Amino acid sequence: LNNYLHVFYYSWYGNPQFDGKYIHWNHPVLEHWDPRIAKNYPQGRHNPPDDIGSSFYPELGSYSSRDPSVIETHMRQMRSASIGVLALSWYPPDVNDENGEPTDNLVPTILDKAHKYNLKVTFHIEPYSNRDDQNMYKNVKYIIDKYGNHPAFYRYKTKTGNALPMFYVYDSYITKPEKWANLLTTSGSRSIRNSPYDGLFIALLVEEKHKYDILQSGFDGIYTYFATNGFTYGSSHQNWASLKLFCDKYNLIFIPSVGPGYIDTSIRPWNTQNTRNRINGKYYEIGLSAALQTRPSLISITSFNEWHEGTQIEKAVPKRTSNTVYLDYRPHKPGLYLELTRKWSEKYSKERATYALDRQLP
Ligand SMILES: [Mg+2]
Repeated sequence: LNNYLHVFYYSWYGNPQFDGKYIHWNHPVLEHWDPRIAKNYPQGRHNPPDDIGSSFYPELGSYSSRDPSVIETHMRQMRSASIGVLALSWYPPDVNDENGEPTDNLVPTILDKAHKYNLKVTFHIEPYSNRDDQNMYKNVKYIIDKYGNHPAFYRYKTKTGNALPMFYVYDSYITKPEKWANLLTTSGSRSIRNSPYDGLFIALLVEEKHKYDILQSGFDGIYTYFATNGFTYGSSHQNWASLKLFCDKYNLIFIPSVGPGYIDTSIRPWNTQNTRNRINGKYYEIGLSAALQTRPSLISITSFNEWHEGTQIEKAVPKRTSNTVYLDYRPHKPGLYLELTRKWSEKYSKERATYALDRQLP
């Protein structure tokens, strides 16, 4: 099991049996800002179980995130892929993404099941409304207080010093560097540094210029998230070497994000430019290789189960309806992306052990 391979995990799916209605599977088709364009594309809410807001279809159907055997199945697959950590998409209590319901109440279950399969759970802080340094203090405190003592709570284990909680902060650039420094620098007015709520905060880098803002803010690392090679400066493989050089200089953890493909045209029909065909694993393996070549401290996978953007490595099956041929992993099996990850996890795990200075060869 690889403690340095993280995967982004979503717990926002619901169905009639466990949630009293469908959630997320019935995603609306998103409206292009220009109405002259939007009118040429589909409109309205997908209708599960046969019509869902994904280009692929899961082996578990249009499942519920709070169905305990779904959570267990997911824990199995991750373990079997040799992924040690799930980075759980997180919104504060009684808050949600605009197309979903609250999910913080499910965290205790997920931690218990992760523990059962000896996996760890870190937190992917979403851009909730009015997120700032002040309510980020409160939420870091909350997370560490409520879940910090749980045996599946993730901490990055340094060789010396106390192991630190990790927080991936999606859309960190929305908040100005001077606000972040209140929280993340040593002498900031609401500094968590050297406090019981310290951790490793990882910022999303989109554009190259965001590098400097990230330094000024006091973040401990960067990650790139997007599965589409070429969508952002950060998500382009060719820039990964430089980002790594930058992070090395400034003592930041570089965490590249690798995906198996991308397709979101079931909810963003206009966004065909960011589609990337999986070509039977080749796209994903080009990604993993590019990540490996930078000799990173951690690698992140986008994603376990973001079905809307088609970046999932979770088991998918062929499916056809009277108007839809879903994409699938044929001619390979539903577990293809799990098997490819297991391969590359083991390779990373072996190569990574030779990075450290104490391990360096004569
Ligand atoms: Mg160091």
